[PDB]
Amino acid sequence: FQSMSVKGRIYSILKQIGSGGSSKVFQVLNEKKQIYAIKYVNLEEADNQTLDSYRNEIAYLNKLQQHSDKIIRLYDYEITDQYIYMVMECGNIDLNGWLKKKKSIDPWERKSYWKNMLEAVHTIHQHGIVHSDLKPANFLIVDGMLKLIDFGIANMQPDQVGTVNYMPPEAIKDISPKSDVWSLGCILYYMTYGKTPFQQIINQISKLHAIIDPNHEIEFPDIPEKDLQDVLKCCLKRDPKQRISIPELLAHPYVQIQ
Ligand SMILES: Cn1cc(-c2ccc(Nc3ccc(C#N)c(NC4CCCCC4)n3)cc2OCC#N)cn1
Repeated sequence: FQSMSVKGRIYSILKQIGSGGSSKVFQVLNEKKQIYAIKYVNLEEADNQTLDSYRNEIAYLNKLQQHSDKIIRLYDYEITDQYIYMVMECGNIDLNGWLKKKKSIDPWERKSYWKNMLEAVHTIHQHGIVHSDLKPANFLIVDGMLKLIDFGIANMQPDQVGTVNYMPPEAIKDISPKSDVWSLGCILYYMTYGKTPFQQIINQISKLHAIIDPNHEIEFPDIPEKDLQDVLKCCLKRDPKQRISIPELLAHPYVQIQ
């Protein structure tokens, strides 16, 4: 319940949304009694490369404000040699929290979320950015609308730390815009089938080996949504060159037909 100031404006802390090493996201309230999210970054122990990775993500979030409504709103920020405070839109819940909370998701809710994820990821691709690490936790639900929280440029946990379930097969070998297609593909597979394509594999060394194994058939069960099975099968292709692009996903019958 301790107060804080961002560019001369007062924000009293209400709760703590998440934590990241050297970082903390809090639910706050300003003097006009509106509700915001404030990301606090502790810069004290951080190198010049880390610092520049943080300054790079801020600038992109600041720029990509204008280009898409599928990117988290950044209202203001205070930057010192000591800390970063970023005043963002609060939203309802992250996509991981929502998917973990409810058992089954509505087929319509799924298309809307998909359209939103493609639009978000497309905007960063349009600027030279590949997130390279997409998980439902990177997306925020803001009044039925999914928004991309970050660009995986800056070096979190709600209080998926280093997940492999949404990892592309080229990342296990090692990154191109096609990597984000694999990751988005896994999120959809989770929204369609209730688990990631390789979720069932208890071991991480056995899971890592499965993603890169082409003779390890990924199942694609029969569902009423025929177009959806095709989106899934098109995204989860091991060769990046044989995997569908975002411009092509945005003109797929799934996202476009009533
Ligand atoms: C029941 N429940 C609600 C949440 C939640 C989760 C996230 C947010 N909003 C934001 C707004 C900005 C950021 C940033 N940066 C962020 N990050 C979190 C960090 C922890 C992992 C999920 C994303 N979350 C708001 C959230 O609730 C509304 C508020 N305050 C999680 N569980």
